[PDB]
Amino acid sequence: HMTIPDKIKAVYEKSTCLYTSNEVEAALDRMAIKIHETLQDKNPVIICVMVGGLVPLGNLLHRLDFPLEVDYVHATRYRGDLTGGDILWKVRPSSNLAGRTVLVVDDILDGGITLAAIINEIKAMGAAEVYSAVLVDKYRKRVPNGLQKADFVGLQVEDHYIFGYGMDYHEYLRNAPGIFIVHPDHE
Amino acid sequence: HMTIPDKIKAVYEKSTCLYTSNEVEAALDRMAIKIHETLQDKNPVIICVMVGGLVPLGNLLHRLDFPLEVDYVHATRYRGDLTGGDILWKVRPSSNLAGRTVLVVDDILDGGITLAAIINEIKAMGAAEVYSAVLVDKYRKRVPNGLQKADFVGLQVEDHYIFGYGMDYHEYLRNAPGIFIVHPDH
Ligand SMILES: Nc1nc2c(ncn2[C@@H]2O[C@H](COP(=O)(O)O)[C@@H](O)[C@H]2O)c(=O)[nH]1
Ligand SMILES: Nc1nc2c(ncn2[C@@H]2O[C@H](COP(=O)(O)O)[C@@H](O)[C@H]2O)c(=O)[nH]1
Repeated sequence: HMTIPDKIKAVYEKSTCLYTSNEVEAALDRMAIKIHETLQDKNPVIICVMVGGLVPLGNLLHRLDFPLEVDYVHATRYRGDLTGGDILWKVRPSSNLAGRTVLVVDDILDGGITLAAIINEIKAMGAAEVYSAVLVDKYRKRVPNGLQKADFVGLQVEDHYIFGYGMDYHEYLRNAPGIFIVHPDHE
Repeated sequence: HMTIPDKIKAVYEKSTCLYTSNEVEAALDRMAIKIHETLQDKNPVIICVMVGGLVPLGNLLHRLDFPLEVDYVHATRYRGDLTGGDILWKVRPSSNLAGRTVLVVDDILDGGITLAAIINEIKAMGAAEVYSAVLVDKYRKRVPNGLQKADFVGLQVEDHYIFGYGMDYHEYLRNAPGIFIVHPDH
C-alpha cells in the first residue's frame, strides 16, 4: 500500500507558493550586502547550522566577497525544552573559534531557543564576536529565552508550516525551489 | 606580521579563472538531469561530504525535482594513507541508511581513497545502493585504491591546484564565484 514518497508528492501538489526561487535569490542578495558591510574586515568563520542551513548557506556563499572560512554545527532541541539545557548536541563548536568573529547561518528563526543555545556555546568557546543570519524570520513567534532578533534576515513571515529551499517537511522537500505553505490537510 | 587574510586576498588576485559561476551553474544543470533520470523513483538520501560538498550540494539541491532526504558525513584522510586504513571520521554514516538508495555528493574526485572509504562505510551501514556525484573530476589523477569513476560529474579538469565554489585554499576561498587555479608561484 501507500508510501511516504507518495504522500510527499501529494503534500507538494497541495502546497501554496509563498516565495519563488527568484524572490529567495533576491533576499539572499539583500542579506549579502548587509553581511558584507558588517563583516568584510572581520575575517569571519561562517557556521552552517545543520541541516536547515545547508541550501541557504550554499547559495549565499558565492555572493560573499571578502575573506572567510566555513564550518558547521549540529544541535537538536526537544519540543518542550524552553531553557536551552536539554538540547542534544550532534556536532559541537570548536576551540578554533576562540578570538574569532563568527557568523551563524540557519534556515528559520522561530522560538529562538536552538539558535540562542548554539550562540552561547560558540561564545563559551571564546568567540570574539557572534552574528546570526537567518533565511526566514517568524517575527511573531519568540519565547523569552530565544534569540530575540537575528542580525541578518532574508524574509519576514507569519507562522505557516513552510518548506523548501532547505526547509524540510518531515526531512523531505528541502529541494523544493522556493518557500511553500503546507495545506491545512497536511499540517 | 602578515595576516592570513592579506595572503588570501593576494592568492585570489593572482588566480586564474578556469570556470565562471555561469559555467558552474550549467554543469550543475547537467548533473541534475542525469541524477533525475537515475534516481527520480529511488526515494534517495542525498549525503553531503563535508565540508567540500556544502556549496555544490546547496546549489544543486533545488535543481532536483523528486522526493529525497538530506544528510551529511565527514571523513578526513592523511595524504600518506595510501589505503583507507587510517581515515579519521568526524561524522559517521547512520543506521537509518540501511536499505536506502544513497547519493554521495562531493567537491572533487582526486585520488579517490577518501570517497571510496566513505562509500564502503555507507555500504557497511547496510545501504541498498550508493551512487556518487562530484562537481569536479581530476580524471588523470586516480589511484588503484580509490573510487575509479563517479556516477555524476559536473566538470573534468587537469591537475591544477583549484578553489572556489566550495573548494578551499587552506580553508579560504570557498566563496569564490567559480573555479580558479592558484598561480604557479603560490
Ligand atoms: N520546516 C519547517 N521547520 C520549522 C518551521 N518552524 C520552525 N521550524 C524548525 O525549528 C527550528 C528553529 O526553532 P526555534 O529553536 O527557533 O524554536 C528551525 O531551524 C526549523 O528546523 C516551519 O514552518 N517549517
Ligand atoms: N580545495 C581543494 N581540495 C582538494 C583538491 N584536490 C583534492 N582536494 C581535497 O581532497 C579530497 C579528495 O581526496 P581523495 O578522494 O583524492 O582522497 C576532496 O574532497 C578535496 O576536499 C584541490 O585542488 N583543491
